[PDB]
Amino acid sequence: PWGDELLNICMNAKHHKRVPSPEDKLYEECIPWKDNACCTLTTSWEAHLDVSPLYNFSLFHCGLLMPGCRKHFIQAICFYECSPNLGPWIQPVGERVVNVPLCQEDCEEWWEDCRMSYTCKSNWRGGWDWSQGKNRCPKGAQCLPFSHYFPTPADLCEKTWSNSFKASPERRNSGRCLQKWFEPAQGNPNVAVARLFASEFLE
Amino acid sequence: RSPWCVICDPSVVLALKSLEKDYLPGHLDAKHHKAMMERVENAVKDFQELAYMGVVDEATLQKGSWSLLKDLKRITDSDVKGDLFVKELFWMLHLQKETFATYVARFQKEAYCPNKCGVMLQTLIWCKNCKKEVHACRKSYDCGERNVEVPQMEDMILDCELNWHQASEGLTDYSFYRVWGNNTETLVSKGKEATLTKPMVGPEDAGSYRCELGSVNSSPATIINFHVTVLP
Ligand SMILES: *[C@@H]1O[C@H](CO)[C@@H](O)[C@H](O)[C@H]1NC(C)=O
Ligand SMILES: *[C@@H]1O[C@H](CO)[C@@H](O)[C@H](O)[C@H]1NC(C)=O
Ligand SMILES: [Cl-]
Repeated sequence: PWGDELLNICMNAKHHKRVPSPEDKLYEECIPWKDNACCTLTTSWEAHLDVSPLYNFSLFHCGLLMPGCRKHFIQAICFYECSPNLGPWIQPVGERVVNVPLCQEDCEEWWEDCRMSYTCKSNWRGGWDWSQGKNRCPKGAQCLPFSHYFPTPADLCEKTWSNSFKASPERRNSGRCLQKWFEPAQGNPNVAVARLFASEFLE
Repeated sequence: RSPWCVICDPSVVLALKSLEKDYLPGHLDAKHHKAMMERVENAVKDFQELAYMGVVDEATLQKGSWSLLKDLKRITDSDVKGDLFVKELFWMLHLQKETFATYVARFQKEAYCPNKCGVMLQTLIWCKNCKKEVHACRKSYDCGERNVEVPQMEDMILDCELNWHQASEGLTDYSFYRVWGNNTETLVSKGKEATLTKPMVGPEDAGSYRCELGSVNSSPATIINFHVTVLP
């Protein structure tokens, strides 16, 4: 009836904690998940590194991102790595996550703040020149503003992370979409969203 | 295709406007002005001499710009005209770009994120759009342990200062903790003092201490652990 099997769990990917539990300390942008996290301190710290050892994927491939843009990408990582409220969207590839609905604000602000930064492809899931150990832009792929390769917020949310996320038309506090970041003061707005979807009442 | 970072300097852009409006009428056929300037603007909007991150610091920008403007004035003061002028100019721009490439490469190897541990915040200028913002240089979670032995009855100095803290932006306060064996802590000082002095030490002052340099951001910029031994 309610999908409690699917609540308060962590996906089986190589970095993730097997089970969620509180942490004394998490680095910067992953602080909102202190209460109950699927990331260790080390994971949280690693999320903020240039060419994070978590993925060996370079964001600076078209040069260094504006800090505001970088912040969004890091938060995405914090969320992916730390959230105990993704059960309903977990699927096998040894697991991943598919079409987690990010609230419209999250995708819009992310898009907004990355407009000035630069990239070379619109589908980051593959098709990279991988020769150095880390991805670089393939021959003939021009570095241009994000708004060129990601004309909409939806493009950005969905294609950078290989359909791990879906751009929901629902707005924050609807009860029907998740925030990739939230102020620790405010309490976690995604717990109830997870519950709802776990239930037989929503798919 | 990326700009020659030197246009981020206002004095440079104004010097280029002054060249167009003040110098070209007296030193070049009117027919040639528009093409000349399109040509100049192309030389400046593309910088081929450069792993280039697209950023620069104010010092590096200034050095390049100063050099450039100095040489540019050399040309205008010489009062040179026509072919002579055109060819000297572009030849100059070429050589300037090579010189500036050096300043950049030096900046990347020596001044970009010089911290060897922790997190330094430093202001950079993005060449692609002349936007100037603060970048985080993250090197390591820790800055490592210090093992310290103190003669009994002498003063213990714990130094939390690093080479780069003076340079970093967005720093607040050095907090010092005692770390007890029972998994708890106590804050003992918190201020602009980069050191902690405990005078005339006794055996009870041995053990673990931690320093945290605070940041305007949500996490600390430097963490150093001291392990203190007292010689009885
Ligand atoms: C990323 O690259 C490093 C360094 O070459 C490699 O040893 C490591 O296996 C990779 N890390 C992960 C988590 O896959
Ligand atoms: C824990 O440790 C210290 C030193 O071992 C002791 O003095 C203190 O009473 C303990 N603190 C608390 C709050 O229990
Ligand atoms: Cl969450």
